[PDB]
Amino acid sequence: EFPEITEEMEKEIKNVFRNGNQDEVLSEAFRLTITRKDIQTLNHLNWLNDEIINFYMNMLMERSKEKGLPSVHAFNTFFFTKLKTAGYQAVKRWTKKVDVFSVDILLVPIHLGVHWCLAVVDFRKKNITYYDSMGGINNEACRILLQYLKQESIDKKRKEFDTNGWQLFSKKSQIPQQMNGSDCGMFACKYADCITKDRPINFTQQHMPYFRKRMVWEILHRKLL
Amino acid sequence: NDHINLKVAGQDGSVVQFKIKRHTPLSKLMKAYCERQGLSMRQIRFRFDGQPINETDTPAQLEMEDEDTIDVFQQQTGG
Repeated sequence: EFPEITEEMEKEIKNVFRNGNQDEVLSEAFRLTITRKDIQTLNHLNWLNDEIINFYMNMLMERSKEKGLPSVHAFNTFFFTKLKTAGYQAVKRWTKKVDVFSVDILLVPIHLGVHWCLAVVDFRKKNITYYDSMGGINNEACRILLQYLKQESIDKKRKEFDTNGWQLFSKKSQIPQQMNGSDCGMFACKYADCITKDRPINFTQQHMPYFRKRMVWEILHRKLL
Repeated sequence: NDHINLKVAGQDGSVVQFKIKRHTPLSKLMKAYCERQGLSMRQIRFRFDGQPINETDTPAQLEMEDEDTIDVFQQQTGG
């Protein structure tokens, strides 16, 4: 199923990775700003900074708007933990001007101390389901998001959420595992990629260095092959 | 137009109040929030109700109002 890594690309990539002006502006839209510094986080085995993920979670979402594909709203990264730490009142609010329910999937990117992970609200599958590459379980996260839903429902559509029939859980040795030290934020993104395309998951490790380079062009040009 | 007040809340639970005229770029404030209350700038990110605030941006341009709050977070990295 693989898009090729054409010469035209490799040359623009290797260029933006070379030690240059770290604050160079590079790419806009999404009210996000992507610099050579931000880009640098996709090189070798670097830890992916928030800015990249948010950007990817916008394209993941922007794509989920085209026909034959589950519509998606994605929250920024800081959402989850600002909820976990501060509670609901704090993020009321971030969803003024979105009916969270009028969508098929919710994308929740999570930052756990020194670690990336993903949680997915599938309104149509009726199960909040959490994804860690290193295989660590976070049932709490699910229980929290569910609370969000309950609360949000009261605050937006002035009625209690129908909790009936919903599943909450976390994935284990059933999917692809981390297999190194830094490809978490990577897994997280490409995890979501298959989810958003209703496609199964399929990739494992070696697909990562490829996905890494591939992501860069995907980012600069906004476009996800 | 007339000036308005803006709360900037750190994830350490620290609100820092500010007065500004509503048509002014937020650069004035952002850098003042770092200078005063010592902090980086190329290590943090500002958001008004999740909307990413850019330096270019101005209160009126973000539909901000009196006593509205801006969240600011540490940049966050993960493996």
